[PDB]
Amino acid sequence: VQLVESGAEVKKPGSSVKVSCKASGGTFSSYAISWVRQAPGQGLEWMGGIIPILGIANYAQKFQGRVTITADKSTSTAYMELSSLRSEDTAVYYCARENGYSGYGAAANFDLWGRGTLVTVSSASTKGPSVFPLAPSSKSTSGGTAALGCLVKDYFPEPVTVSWNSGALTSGVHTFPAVLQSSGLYSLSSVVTVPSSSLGTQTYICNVNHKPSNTKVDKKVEPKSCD
Amino acid sequence: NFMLTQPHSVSESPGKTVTISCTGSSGSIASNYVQWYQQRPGSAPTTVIYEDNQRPSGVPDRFSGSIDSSSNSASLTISGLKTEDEADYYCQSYDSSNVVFG
Amino acid sequence: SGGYFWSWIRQPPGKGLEWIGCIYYSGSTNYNPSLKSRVTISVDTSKDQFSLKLSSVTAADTAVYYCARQLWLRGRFDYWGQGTLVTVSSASTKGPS
Amino acid sequence: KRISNCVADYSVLYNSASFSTFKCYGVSPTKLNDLCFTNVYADSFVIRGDEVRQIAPGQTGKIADYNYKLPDDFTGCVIAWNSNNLDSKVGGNYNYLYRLFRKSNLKPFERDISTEIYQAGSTPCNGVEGFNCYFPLQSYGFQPTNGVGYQPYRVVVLSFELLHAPATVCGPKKSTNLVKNKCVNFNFNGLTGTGV
Amino acid sequence: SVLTQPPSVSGAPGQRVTISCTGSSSNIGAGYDVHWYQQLPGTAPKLLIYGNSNRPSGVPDRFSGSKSGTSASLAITGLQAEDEADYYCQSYDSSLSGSVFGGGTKLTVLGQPKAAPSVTLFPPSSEELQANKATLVCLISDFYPGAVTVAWKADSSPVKAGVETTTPSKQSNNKYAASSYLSLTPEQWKSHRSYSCQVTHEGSTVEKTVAPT
Repeated sequence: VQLVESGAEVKKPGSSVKVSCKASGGTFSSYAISWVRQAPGQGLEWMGGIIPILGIANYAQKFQGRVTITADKSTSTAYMELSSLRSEDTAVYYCARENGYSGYGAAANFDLWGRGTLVTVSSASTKGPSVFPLAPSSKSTSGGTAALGCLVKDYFPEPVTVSWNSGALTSGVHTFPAVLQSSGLYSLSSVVTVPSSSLGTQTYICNVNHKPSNTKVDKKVEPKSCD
Repeated sequence: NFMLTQPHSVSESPGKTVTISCTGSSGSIASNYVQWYQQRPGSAPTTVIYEDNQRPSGVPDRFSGSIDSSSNSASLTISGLKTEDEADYYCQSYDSSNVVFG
Repeated sequence: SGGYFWSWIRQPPGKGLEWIGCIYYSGSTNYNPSLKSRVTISVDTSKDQFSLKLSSVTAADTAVYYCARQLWLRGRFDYWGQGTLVTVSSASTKGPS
Repeated sequence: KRISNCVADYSVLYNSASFSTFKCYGVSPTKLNDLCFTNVYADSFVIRGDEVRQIAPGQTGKIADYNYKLPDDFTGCVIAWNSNNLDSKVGGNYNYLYRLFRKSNLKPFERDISTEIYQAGSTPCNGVEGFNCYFPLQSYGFQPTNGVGYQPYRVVVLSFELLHAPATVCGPKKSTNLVKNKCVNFNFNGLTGTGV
Repeated sequence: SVLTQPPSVSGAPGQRVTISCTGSSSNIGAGYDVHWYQQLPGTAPKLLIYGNSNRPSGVPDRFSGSKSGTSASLAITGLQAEDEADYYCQSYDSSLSGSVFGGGTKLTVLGQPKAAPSVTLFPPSSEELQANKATLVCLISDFYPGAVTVAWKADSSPVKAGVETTTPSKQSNNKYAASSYLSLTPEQWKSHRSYSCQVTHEGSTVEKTVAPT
């Protein structure tokens, strides 16, 4: 069948994160359900597996008693609750499944996998984003084309989409990726090249949308007067 | 509180086959090793079987032992009774750090 | 040498064998629950012997004491020493008439 | 567990004076160290007090036939003891599982981890808790306040490997008593000398 | 941990490529089976082969799995356009009382030719001077591949604080674009005469300077 998890989620270092694994169809009440985590920079490790029909928790000795897994058979949905988040928990979980067989080996295999819950925790949490427009100068523009855009600063968390004139400009647009800061903050930019003949007639405005922060602030750009 | 139960008096004519039982009360009879000792009157006891089926070097083959673990009873089978076989038979156990005889 | 045990086993006249206790060449000791807090057995390796001390002996303690070598702690007593006769009676040693 | 490129003694694993039960067939317990084999397999699991009886070569039941079958030519040792003060807790310890149903017999030294629902009749259930089918895996009933026949006992199996290969493990000469002040022959790494 | 894997292997599109997986004698030496998974960077891993004896549905027959005693091996025939992923070893561990994955082998060699980079330096605007911060950005665009080092200087000494470099993304015309920022303050921004960013690309160095006054 088709197992679907949630999307990205950002919590606090010392809070409780609650995610769910959803199963579409059936074959969820007859096989054990486990969780597999993949971390960029190291290998994969296995916390534990839960048998949902009878309800026995079977974790690993490398993980202490901090994360608990609960499963409900009324809606075929398993819930994961983890507390005391640390700095090395920036990874992605997966909803696996165990399909036993017969043989000399008898090794647990994960034939079915989920999508992935991007759970990242760090400092410099959600604040008010700041948008700074960029204007061309008389020395940086020598030909018939100019480079300009808007700068986004002090925003959390990822992702943030940038739209130009509510999607009316598509040619020559580009979105730059983010980057980690020493304080734990991201930054991205967008620059679009347009001919200089439309600078004095058609105005440009950047629309910054932030669905977790529920803010949508738009700022206009104006050419520099002295340069 | 584990005690081995043995038949106090067993008699049989020479040349026939007789079975001597040893029943455990609480612990199972296959839990620990059972040793049978044949002791002459006015003499030291001697080991005639060990590991519940193995005969020590020197005793005849007739001293055959079997384990009925379902009934918690240890059995010692004697075939071809003779004159010298008239002796006291005791079955041994270990329980848990406390050797218990029959 | 050899890593074997020692044990004392007594037998009353006309009765079955009774296990008293077992000792190692170290200080390891285990005693029968009915005979607990009364059996004191010690090993002196210099004289290559071991002795058993019994306290509060009654008239029911009349049994033939056997010193048997024990190869396996859960197993057979392969070698049995000859049994000394122990008699407990309440009188002074007196000559016959 | 597989033990290779190691060497050890079984005397320490016997003088603990804490094991409730001990069964080893195929070889005498007091003459197994000097005899040398190739590999030793350790099969450790938990079981109740009424099922240690069924773990023997040539017995039937519901555990010795559905979880681990003992062959006739079984030369291993079984060491079991009570540790109910750690693997059990108040309120019901159900962390240990066991299998109750199986389609047919299984080969010895084979592990089964199939979680498929056992079918008793001819009508499929599509993996539901319906009629004419039942789950083969069942939870235990361990409790720290149990008696002497239903506590969780730790049962291990130490089998031996016999093939055309060298002995990874062996029983080297032990540490003989250091007798002194007697005319005794010795061999300390360079010479076979006799003296006090 | 208990499983070690090579960091990367090399191969050719048309020859046999094999991998070796070495662990311990208690997880794979005991007799347990292996399960090989493919970790594509951007999608969920799926099952390739379990037990090294059966073929799951939807998996091609080019993948072969074998267990030569302790060590397990996987061999493929031919390099297609989807082998740009990671391979892992999965086996049950008795010591860990659970499943443990391996290290991971990356299957890539090259495929990134050279190009001519172009950089642009844009000074901060007027509204950014009242926020008690100065984000100096030097954009790099129209270059291939995306491996450019960024160095900053103030015409008197290199700046080793606040330097950053974002990863470059794919453009519409199969090129790369990146940006580099620098966190300063307006108090010392007007004191220095000029600022610039210095980058190198296979020996090609381009320098652009700006003057705040």
